[PDB]
Amino acid sequence: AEFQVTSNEIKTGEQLTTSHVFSGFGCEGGNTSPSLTWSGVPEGTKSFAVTVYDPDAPTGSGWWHWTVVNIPATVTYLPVDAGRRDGTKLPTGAVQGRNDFGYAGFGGACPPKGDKPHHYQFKVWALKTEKIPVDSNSSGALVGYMLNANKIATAEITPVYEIK
Amino acid sequence: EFQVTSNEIKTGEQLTTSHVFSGFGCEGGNTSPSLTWSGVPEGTKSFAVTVYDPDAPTGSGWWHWTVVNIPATVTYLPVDAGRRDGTKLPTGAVQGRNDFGYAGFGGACPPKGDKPHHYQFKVWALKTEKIPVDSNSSGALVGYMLNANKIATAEITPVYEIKLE
Repeated sequence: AEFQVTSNEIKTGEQLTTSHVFSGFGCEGGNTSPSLTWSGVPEGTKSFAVTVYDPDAPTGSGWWHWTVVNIPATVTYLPVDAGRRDGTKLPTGAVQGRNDFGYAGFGGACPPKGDKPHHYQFKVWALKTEKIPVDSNSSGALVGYMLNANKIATAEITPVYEIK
Repeated sequence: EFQVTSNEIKTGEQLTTSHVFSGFGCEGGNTSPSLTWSGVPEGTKSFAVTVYDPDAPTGSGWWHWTVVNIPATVTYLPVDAGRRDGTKLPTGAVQGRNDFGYAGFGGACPPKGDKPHHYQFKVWALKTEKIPVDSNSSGALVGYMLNANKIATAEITPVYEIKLE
């Protein structure tokens, strides 16, 4: 309840803008991660992580759009485009895992044309461990296994997106 | 009508050590079981095999193996066809990346003391000859393409558990 997250670019239940849409697969978006600002950090938090996941992608496993772990416990915000794949806007110490598009960084929305809106779960994790062993080869599931094993609390924002 | 059998695995039966991962504290043989399918449906132009555990505690289950572009003339995968060096893969087939991070079969490795996990070994009859998959294709990406080209599927679901005591 106390552990919360907000953004200046996205909000729960509201259609994503073009800026956070993937560039590829017929989708021609900005492919930029929205900013995230958390609050209410749980006592004893040793690191944060952010994951973005679409449960509605018709794959059998959803779709992992972004994973970033090992954000220091002293940093309580991520700026716009912190998920860029060259890593120039990551907080010092943080590392990006591999998304389902096949690269380490943020990949925006790209739902099937004509589908009902997909839910993009942006989640900030408060973790009981300073560091987990992830690199640019870590699948979304491997990251999620480790985050679930060290979770204290999670905060989420769930924008939606559909292609008219 | 589309069906699959195996000499090494069976629905609801405990996996033997041959099919348990080698890594993450698991000390198995990490070998894929054989699979033989039949009842191939009219329209089939290739086959695919996937291995998925929905009970893995990750938020997206766990992709243990993906193999696609199995020529429409083959109805069998031999034991160890999923070795990552590709030495036992049928010609033409390609393996996608599993959640362990490699292109090849990775066996079971559930948390100690957990409820038994159900490993879905599934064969797919597809309406297309080739789908663009490579060693970097994630399990979701492969899954996206198989569901879009599916004619029929058959599956076997063995289980595996590691007691703490």
